[PDB]
Amino acid sequence: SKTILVKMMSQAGTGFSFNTKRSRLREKLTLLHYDPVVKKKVLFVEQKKIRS
Amino acid sequence: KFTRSRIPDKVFQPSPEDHEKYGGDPQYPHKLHIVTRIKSTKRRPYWEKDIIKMLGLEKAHTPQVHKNIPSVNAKLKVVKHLIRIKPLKLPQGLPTEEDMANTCLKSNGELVVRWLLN
Amino acid sequence: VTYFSSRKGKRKTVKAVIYRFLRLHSGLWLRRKAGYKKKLWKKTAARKRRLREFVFCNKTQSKLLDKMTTSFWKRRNWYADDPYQKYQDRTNLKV
Amino acid sequence: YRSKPTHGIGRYKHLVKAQVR
Amino acid sequence: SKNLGGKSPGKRFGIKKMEGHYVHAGNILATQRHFRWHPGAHVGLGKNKCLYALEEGVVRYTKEVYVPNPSNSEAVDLVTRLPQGAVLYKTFVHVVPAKPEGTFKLVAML
Amino acid sequence: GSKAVTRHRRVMHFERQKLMAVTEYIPPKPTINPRCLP
Amino acid sequence: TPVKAGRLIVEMGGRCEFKEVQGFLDLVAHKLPFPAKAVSRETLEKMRKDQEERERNNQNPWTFERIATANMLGIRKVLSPYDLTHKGRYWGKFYTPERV
Amino acid sequence: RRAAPLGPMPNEDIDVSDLERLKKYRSFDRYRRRAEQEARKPHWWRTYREHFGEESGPKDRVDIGLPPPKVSRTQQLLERKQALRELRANVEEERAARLQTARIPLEAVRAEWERTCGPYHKQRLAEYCGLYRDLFHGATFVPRVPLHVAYAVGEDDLMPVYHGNEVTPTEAAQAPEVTYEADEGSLWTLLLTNLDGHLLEPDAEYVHWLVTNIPGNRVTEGQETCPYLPPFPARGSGFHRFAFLLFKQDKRIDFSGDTRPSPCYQLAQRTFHTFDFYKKHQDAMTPAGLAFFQCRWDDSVTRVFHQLLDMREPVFEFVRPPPYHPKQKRFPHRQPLRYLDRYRDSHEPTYGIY
RNA sequence: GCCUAACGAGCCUGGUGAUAGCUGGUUGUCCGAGAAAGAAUUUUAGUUCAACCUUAAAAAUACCCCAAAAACCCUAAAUUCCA
RNA sequence: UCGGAGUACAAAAAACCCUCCGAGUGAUUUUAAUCUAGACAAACCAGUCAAAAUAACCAUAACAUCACUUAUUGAUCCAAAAUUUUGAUCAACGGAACAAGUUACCCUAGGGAUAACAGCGCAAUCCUGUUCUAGAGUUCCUAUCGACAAUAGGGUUUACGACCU
Ligand SMILES: Nc1nc2c(ncn2[C@@H]2O[C@H](COP(=O)(O)O)[C@@H](O)[C@H]2O)c(=O)[nH]1
Ligand SMILES: Nc1nc2c(ncn2[C@@H]2O[C@H](COP(=O)(O)O)[C@@H](O)[C@H]2O)c(=O)[nH]1
Ligand SMILES: [Mg+2]
Ligand SMILES: [Mg+2]
Ligand SMILES: [Mg+2]
Ligand SMILES: [Mg+2]
Ligand SMILES: [Mg+2]
Ligand SMILES: [Mg+2]
Ligand SMILES: [Mg+2]
Ligand SMILES: [Mg+2]
Ligand SMILES: [Mg+2]
Ligand SMILES: [Mg+2]
Ligand SMILES: [Mg+2]
Ligand SMILES: [Mg+2]
Ligand SMILES: [Mg+2]
Ligand SMILES: [Mg+2]
Ligand SMILES: [Mg+2]
Ligand SMILES: [Mg+2]
Ligand SMILES: [Mg+2]
Ligand SMILES: [Mg+2]
Ligand SMILES: [Mg+2]
Ligand SMILES: [Mg+2]
Ligand SMILES: [Mg+2]
Ligand SMILES: [Mg+2]
Ligand SMILES: [Mg+2]
Ligand SMILES: [Mg+2]
Ligand SMILES: [Mg+2]
Ligand SMILES: [Mg+2]
Ligand SMILES: [Mg+2]
Ligand SMILES: [Mg+2]
Ligand SMILES: [Mg+2]
Ligand SMILES: [Mg+2]
Repeated sequence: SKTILVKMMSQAGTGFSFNTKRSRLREKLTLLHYDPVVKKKVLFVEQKKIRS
Repeated sequence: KFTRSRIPDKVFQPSPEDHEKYGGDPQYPHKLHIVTRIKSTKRRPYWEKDIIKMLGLEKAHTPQVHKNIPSVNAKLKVVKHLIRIKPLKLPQGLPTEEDMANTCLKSNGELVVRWLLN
Repeated sequence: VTYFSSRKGKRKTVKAVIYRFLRLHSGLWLRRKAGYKKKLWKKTAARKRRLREFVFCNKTQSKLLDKMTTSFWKRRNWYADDPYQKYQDRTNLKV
Repeated sequence: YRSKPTHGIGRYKHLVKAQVR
Repeated sequence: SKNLGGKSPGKRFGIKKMEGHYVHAGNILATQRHFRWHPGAHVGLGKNKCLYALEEGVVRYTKEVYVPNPSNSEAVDLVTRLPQGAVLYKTFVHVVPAKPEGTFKLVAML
Repeated sequence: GSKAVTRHRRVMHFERQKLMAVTEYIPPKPTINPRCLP
Repeated sequence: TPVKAGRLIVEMGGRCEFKEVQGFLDLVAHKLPFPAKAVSRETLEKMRKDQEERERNNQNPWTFERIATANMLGIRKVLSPYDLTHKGRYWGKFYTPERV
Repeated sequence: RRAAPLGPMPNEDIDVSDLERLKKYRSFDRYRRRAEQEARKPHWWRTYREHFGEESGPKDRVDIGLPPPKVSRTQQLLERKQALRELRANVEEERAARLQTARIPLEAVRAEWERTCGPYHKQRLAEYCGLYRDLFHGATFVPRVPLHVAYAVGEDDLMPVYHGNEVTPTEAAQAPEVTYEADEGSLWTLLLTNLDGHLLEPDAEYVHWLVTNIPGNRVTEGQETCPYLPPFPARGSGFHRFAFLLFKQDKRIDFSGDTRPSPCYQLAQRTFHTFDFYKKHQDAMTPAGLAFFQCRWDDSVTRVFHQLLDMREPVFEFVRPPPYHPKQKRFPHRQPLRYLDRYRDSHEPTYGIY
């Protein structure tokens, strides 16, 4: 059961990325996070894969 | 492990015969202790050493006068195996200001007020 | 540390101390917490904040760094818009 | 505390048990 | 040999402020691994079961009845299995505030 | 260093030996033996 | 099987007298590791009462129990925390019944 | 070491053995009732109430008041059971109860409450608000006779003054109307006292309206010892208490030391002590009525201070103690850079010699 | 093996006052106080901190410490904190 | 290297090539912010809590939860991304950027701080006696032995310890 480390970039326009752990057998992850630049709940999508 | 010792309360409950045995008043306790360190503090724990130091009993065979209050009685109980305790007796009353320089403490415990007058 | 240089005969300073430390003129030394850029995805927000915060040094480390550095780094600096100019001095120290 | 008179005030496992001829 | 890993430093899980100690706000009264002392008045509970004073005052320790949260299934089951005359008791740590909340001071006559 | 429980009687300190010697039991002794007393 | 001083090992009864039972139990008592005796109810009561009488009519004022509990002469330094309970009658695995 | 308990243990009565045959509660709320009943008992160990001020626990309060009315217990019970039976005999009431559509005569219920058990609730509310502790400091009285006080804030607008109500000084600028049932053979005195608001003496109180020798209910006919003064709470310290004390007296009390002049606009002259007043006139008057309201500063208090009292309006504020900081260290180990800002006098740059 | 009486690699000179956590030595009198080890470490033949200790200087509380207080199945000597 | 229980019985700490369990993470969504009093622990480095105040959700919570929850982890430097982060069975786990075997051909500085011989302590092992008799001895314990057990002594063997060299 190997996981993956993925960097998510905000879709609120401002450049803000955070790293989160995800299962390898999952699809592209998309969640709701907090963006300090705009201070609002913003949809985040998986942009890069960094660590296994 | 070797630690301090708690003395049970029944140890310090005198028997009616003890008053006559040790020459004490069954009604009125004495007012002042005469304490004289006999044994050394060597080969004794540091707490006993410190109690001896704070009681003013650093030098052996030198009597020291103390109160008969429980606050000092606790320390005297702690180091009771290294000291001799007697009651201070005053046949002629407390020394007055004109008799301070002519007093003495006998080995039997009475503090005489006029010692070798003239 | 080179106590006596071979060219000038002066006392030298190690550059690592000045590269990773800052000395206020009051004698205090300021440093960054170790590991503040390592594995941030693995650490709690409170731990990350604690790592991000600046910290001081105790007397032994301060004296060690003073021994390693020279007198040029203990001088009084009046920089233009210095962030630490307010912290350069110590106030209300009752010792 | 063991030496205090109030020791064992919080005991409750003797009131509930949780572990025919 | 066969036994490994038995070495680990103690976590200093114990009591920090005793009864009668004058504490300030935020002082850690006691840290623990399991619930040994429960917080009471003006004593907050951290995420690691530690107890910290919320107001400046004097620390006290009391024995009091224990009414658990009704959402706590385990404690509710224990309570419902208790006999008729049984009441749970726990050791609670309290902070008795010393300073008043504030003072009314004259500023100006208008 | 010997254990608290041994097989060789684990000889005591001299102070303890003196304590036991002092605290040895002393049976009562009548003033006059009663065997061929009246 | 750990065995302490003052414990019974084998218990017998029936329609018999103590003399024969004592006679053939003294061999077992001797062959046991610790010292042992073939006692009866009457003999056990007699020895316990004799011990109590000795302890009550002991003549000298100084006793191990009194000295240990009062910490006279600082003897707790050479004594043991279990000596306050043993009262000087038990020393390691050995028990001396004549020590009051 | 062990210590014997200093009294009975909590769970030492029930038998540990044979728990199956021992009855158990299965209800969390039932356990809650049991636990709250146990928590109020005077246990021999350290408890929460002892440390957090149960107010010396039980206190034998001295009762200075009218005896309770004498009623026949048997007759009252018979009439109450008869009324309950005649109500339950109805079927429309049953239908309303089952359909959950039934209203209540709130005004009626308040009337009987004030008639039969209102005085005790009012007395306990006075205890909670601390009127007795500051008026007599050792005595409590039950307001046996209702006392209805009302201000007139318009032509058809009336502000009632219940026990513990909040009344604006603008609404309370005018003198109020007071009503209480009384026969035409008794004398009464009414006192309006400002408990909190004395600028100088913390333990003293102000007078606002003292009327004495009231014949029955007609208060306007009775002579007024102290002219009415509208409430003047300070701007900073808010929510002062004003208490209406009603005393029933047998004799016609006449005095000259408590009389106030016609203007009566001096705070030095308007200094009062209800304890001293009742000590002076304790033989005749007995307190029987109570009506107290809370009052905070508004836009009319400044006018009262300026025009009437002829002074400058004082302004207070609720200040807080400065934050506590430990002794400053020469070398603060592992402390943030903002450590030096906790002991800074001012956020200004001082150049000592430059 | 032998290479000028010592060769697992000659001898001399220079680097060279090589370097040694290793051994040995370390030169007048008197006086004051005075220490037996917790953590790291290719580290346990050593160093660097802490705790002790010395020399000066500021202060004010320092040890002894009765109650009361410190957990839940049973548990001793006794501990912590305190007038 | 990290954690739990006992050793270490009641504040904290506490060792052994001591006795047992475990970790080098999974599952799920509530994707869990900033700033700052005061504290725990601690040689240092690190680890932990946390009131008040701030922007978004009920206008009444946000400490992510569970698997004994405690351990599920790695410092600088240096390399890479898009400027925000990531990278070590660096597991010898405070980690040297990258290095084996053999020497009886051996050398040097030391160590009785540490082995082989001897001595020394102990007597596991060995050797001597006695106590106890069930059994052999045809019957009969003790003519000769004598199992299961008890107790006392010697310091011949091997081992144990590492006190003098
Ligand atoms: N580490 C340490 N060594 C000591 C201490 N006291 C004496 N020594 C050492 O013991 C030797 C002298 O023994 P003494 O004369 O003290 O009996 C010297 O080697 C000395 O350094 C001490 O307190 N700590
Ligand atoms: N993987 C890794 N290598 C590092 C790090 N720091 C220094 N290095 C060194 O950088 C070099 C990387 O070479 P590589 O192993 O990629 O061929 C190695 O000598 C390694 O020890 C680090 O943080 N991670
Ligand atoms: Mg452990
Ligand atoms: Mg450890
Ligand atoms: Mg030993
Ligand atoms: Mg035997
Ligand atoms: Mg009735
Ligand atoms: Mg040659
Ligand atoms: Mg050299
Ligand atoms: Mg070395
Ligand atoms: Mg000297
Ligand atoms: Mg040092
Ligand atoms: Mg105490
Ligand atoms: Mg103190
Ligand atoms: Mg601390
Ligand atoms: Mg908050
Ligand atoms: Mg290593
Ligand atoms: Mg290491
Ligand atoms: Mg470590
Ligand atoms: Mg060969
Ligand atoms: Mg050699
Ligand atoms: Mg050694
Ligand atoms: Mg050999
Ligand atoms: Mg030899
Ligand atoms: Mg040998
Ligand atoms: Mg030899
Ligand atoms: Mg051996
Ligand atoms: Mg032998
Ligand atoms: Mg035969
Ligand atoms: Mg030999
Ligand atoms: Mg050796
Ligand atoms: Mg050794």
